[PDB]
Amino acid sequence: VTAITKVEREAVLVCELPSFDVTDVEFDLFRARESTDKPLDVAAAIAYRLLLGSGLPQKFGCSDEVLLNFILQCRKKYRNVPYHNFYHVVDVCQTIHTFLYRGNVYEKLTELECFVLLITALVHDLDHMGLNNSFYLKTESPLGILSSASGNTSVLEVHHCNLAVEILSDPESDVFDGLEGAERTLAFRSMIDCVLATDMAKHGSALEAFLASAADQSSDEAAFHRMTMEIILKAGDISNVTKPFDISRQWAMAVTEEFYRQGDMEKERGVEVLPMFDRSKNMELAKGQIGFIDFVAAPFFQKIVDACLQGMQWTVDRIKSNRAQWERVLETR
Amino acid sequence: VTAITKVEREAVLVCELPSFDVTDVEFDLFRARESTDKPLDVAAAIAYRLLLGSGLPQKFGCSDEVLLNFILQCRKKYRNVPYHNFYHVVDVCQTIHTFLYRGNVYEKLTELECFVLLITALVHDLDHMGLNNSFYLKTESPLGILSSASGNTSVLEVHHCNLAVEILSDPESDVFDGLEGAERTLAFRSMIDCVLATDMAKHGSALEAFLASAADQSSDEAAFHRMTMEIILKAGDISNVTKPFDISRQWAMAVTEEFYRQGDMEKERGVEVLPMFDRSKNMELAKGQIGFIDFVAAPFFQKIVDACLQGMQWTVDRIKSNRAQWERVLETR
Ligand SMILES: [Mg+2]
Ligand SMILES: [Mg+2]
Ligand SMILES: [Zn+2]
Ligand SMILES: [Zn+2]
Repeated sequence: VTAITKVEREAVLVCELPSFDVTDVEFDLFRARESTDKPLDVAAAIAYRLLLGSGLPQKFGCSDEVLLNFILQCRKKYRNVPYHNFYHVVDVCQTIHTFLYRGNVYEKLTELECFVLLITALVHDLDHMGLNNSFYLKTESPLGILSSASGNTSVLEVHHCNLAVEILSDPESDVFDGLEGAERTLAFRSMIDCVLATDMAKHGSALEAFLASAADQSSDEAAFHRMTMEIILKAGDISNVTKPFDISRQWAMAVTEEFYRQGDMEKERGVEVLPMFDRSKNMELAKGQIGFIDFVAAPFFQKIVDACLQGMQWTVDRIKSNRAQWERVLETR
Repeated sequence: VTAITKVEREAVLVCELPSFDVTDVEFDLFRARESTDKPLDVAAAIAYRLLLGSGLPQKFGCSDEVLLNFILQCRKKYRNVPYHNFYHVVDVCQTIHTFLYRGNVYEKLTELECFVLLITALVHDLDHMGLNNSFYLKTESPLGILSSASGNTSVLEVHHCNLAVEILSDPESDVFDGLEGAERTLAFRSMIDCVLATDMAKHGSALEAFLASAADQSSDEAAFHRMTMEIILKAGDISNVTKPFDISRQWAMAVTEEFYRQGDMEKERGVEVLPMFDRSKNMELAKGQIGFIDFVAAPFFQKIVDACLQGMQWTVDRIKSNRAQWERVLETR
C-alpha cells in the first residue's frame, strides 16, 4: 500500500479556490474542474473541505493528515473513465453533504453515521472500469465468474468494498482508527452495507425496506438508521437529475458516453447490446434522461421525501423542472 | 475514356446526407453506408460535398460537373475487396479534410496543395486488388516481374499513379484542367509524389525526412511543403486508429479479412504466409491493434504533432484512448 507523499498532500493544500461554496446545492463541480489545470487536486480539495467543514473528522480522532491521505488513496484507485471517475464520487460526497445539512437529514442520524456517509461516498465506486455488473456476467468475465461461484451478483460493489478495506488497512489513511469497540465495528459494517446497497438490482427492495422502516413507528430505530444511511448514499448516487439543468446536462453527457463505450466493447465481445448502450442508434440525450426520471428518479425522490425526508423537497422540484426542460430540448429544434 | 453519364451524376446529386457532418472528426462513414441501399452514391456524395465545401475546386477552374465526373471515374476503378475499396479512399479524403481544417494543417500549405491532397486521396489506391506489394514479388506474378525489371518495387503505388494520370488525361474528368505551366506540373508531381510515399516500406525514411525538415528553419520551402503533403496523405492512410473506437474496430475487421484472403491465396501458391495473414492462427484483434498503435501509429502521430502539426493533437489523444479501451478488453477477457 504505497503511502502518500508530503508532495502529494501539498498539491492539494494549495488549492481551496475562492468563489466556491462547497456546501451549496447549486455548487458546480464542472465549473470547479475548469477553474484550474489541475482538476484532480481541486476535486481532492473540495472533498477535504467538505469533511473538515462538517467538523466530524476532528470529533472521531481523525487528524487532518490522515483524512487527506485517505482522500488521496481513494483518488488513486479511480480510472480515467467518462463517468465513474474521481469526480463522480466527490460529487456524491458533496451531494450527500447537502442532503444531510441543507436537507436536515443529519437530524435522523448520529454524528458518526454522518461521518461514515461522507467517507463512504469516496470509496463507493473504487476501481470502476466503466462497465456495469451485467457486462461481467454476460461476457463471463473472470470477475463475473467469481461472483457467480461465490454467490453474490453485486460484482462491482463487492469489489469496491474490498478496495475500501484495503485502503483502511493502512494506519496512515484509516479515518476510523480513532474509533474503538462497537463504534469502529459500526463504521465498517455501515460503510460496507451502504456500498452494497448501491447495486441498482436492489433498488426496489432497498426503497421498500426504507419506507417500511420509516412508516411503521413501532420500527427498530437501529434498522431505520441503517436504512436511512443506505437510502442517502443511493440518493446521492442517482442525484444527477436533481441539479441545476446545465450541471445535470453535463453529467448526462458523461454517463451516456461511458454507456456507449460499454456497448462498443459488447459488440467486440459479440454479446447483447441494450438500446441504452447502443451508440449506433444515435439517440437523443433528452430521451434517456426523461426516461430515467419517469421510471426511476421521480418516484424514488418523491417517495423518500413524502415518507420522511421533507427537507429534501427541492430534489423533487428540480427533477420536475429538469424534465420540463428536457422536453423543450426535443421540442425547440 | 468512357465519359460519365448524366444519369450517373444524378444518382449522386440526389443524396442529401441527412444527419451527417462530413467535416467532423467523429463522422461515421459506416453509419453513412448503412443509411441507404446505395452506399456507393452516398460515398461519392460525401467526397463531392467535401471538395465543394473546401471552396477549392472553384478557385482553380474546376467546375462542379468535372469534379463529379472525376469522382465517378475514380469510383469505377475500385474493386469489391474488403478494405482497399472506394470507401477507404473516401474515408482518407474525409480524414485529410479534418487534418487540414480541424487540425489547421492548411496553414502550412497553399490552397492548390490542399486541393491536390483532397483529390489525391481519391486516386491513391486505384484498382487495388486486395493483395500487397509483397504478394506480387513473392509469387513472381507478371506485375511483380515488371516492377523488379523496371527498378521500382512499389508495385501497387506506381500502378495507382498510372491510372490517376489516365483519368486526368480527359478534360471532362481533369480536376487540374484549369491549371497550366508551373502550377499544373506541381499538381501532377505532388499528387504522384504523395501516392508513391504511401508505400509502407518507405514509412521510416519518409517520417525521418519530414521531421528533419520541420526541425530546420532553413529547410527548402518547396521541399518542406512537398514532405508535408506526403506526411498528410500517409497520416490519412494509417488514420484508422485515430477514430472513435467502434469505427476503428470496424476498419480493423475489414483489414483483417483482406489479409486473410491474401493468406489463403498464398497458401494455395505455396509462398510464405505471415501469421497476420493466416486464418488458422486466429490472432486476437486487441493485441493486433495495440501492437500497431505501439510500433507504428502512436509514434508517427506523436512525432509529427510535436514537430509541427500541433493542431492534430486529438489524433494522439484518440490513439491513447483506443489503446486503453483495447487494454480493458484484455483485462476483462
Ligand atoms: Mg457503483
Ligand atoms: Mg495503398
Ligand atoms: Zn456511484
Ligand atoms: Zn490507402
